[PDB]
Amino acid sequence: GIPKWRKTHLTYRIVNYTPDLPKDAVDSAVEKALKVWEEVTPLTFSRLYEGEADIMISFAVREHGDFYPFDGPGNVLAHAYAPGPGINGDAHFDDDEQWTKDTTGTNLFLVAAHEIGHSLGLFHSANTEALMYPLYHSLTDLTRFRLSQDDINGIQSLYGP
Ligand SMILES: O=C(CN(CCO)S(=O)(=O)c1ccc(-c2ccccc2)cc1)NO
Ligand SMILES: [Ca+2]
Ligand SMILES: [Ca+2]
Ligand SMILES: [Zn+2]
Ligand SMILES: [Zn+2]
Repeated sequence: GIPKWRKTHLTYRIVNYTPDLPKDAVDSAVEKALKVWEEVTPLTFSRLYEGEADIMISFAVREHGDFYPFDGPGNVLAHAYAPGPGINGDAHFDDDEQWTKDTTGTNLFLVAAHEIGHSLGLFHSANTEALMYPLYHSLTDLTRFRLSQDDINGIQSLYGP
């Protein structure tokens, strides 16, 4: 049990969207990803807009010159930060892509969950069922989507025993 600067309560801010799909896709994805950890660990969060909350989820169009420019439908889709004094819980989403909620392309729900897990203080895992797996698995089985012992231990080290 050792979370972000020992803080149990983290605030998140939505500063991203999707040009392809509706706003339910992006807003609910961030919250479902944010709360997917809430449904697994006793973490506390709040969604606001002030200026900059703990976790800041922003969009990144082709002018993405902070790490990698737009790649279109490439294998890369997002990047996030966690153990930092400033970049604490901050991520970016490739705007130039087909963000979808049904796995029809760039699953923004799975990606957000994976990005949120990163921002919370976790890196990559090894199990194929793990939400923190280094590969976006085209798993059409959204009825079997869940957290696994692999990523579970990762978030457990953060907010658990
Ligand atoms: O993981 C990433 C981005 N990627 C590079 C990792 O090598 S990726 O290839 O775009 C990517 C995207 C999504 C997922 C993913 C999403 C949901 C569940 C499991 C994996 C894994 C990698 N950033 O933290
Ligand atoms: Ca891409
Ligand atoms: Ca931050
Ligand atoms: Zn970026
Ligand atoms: Zn990752």
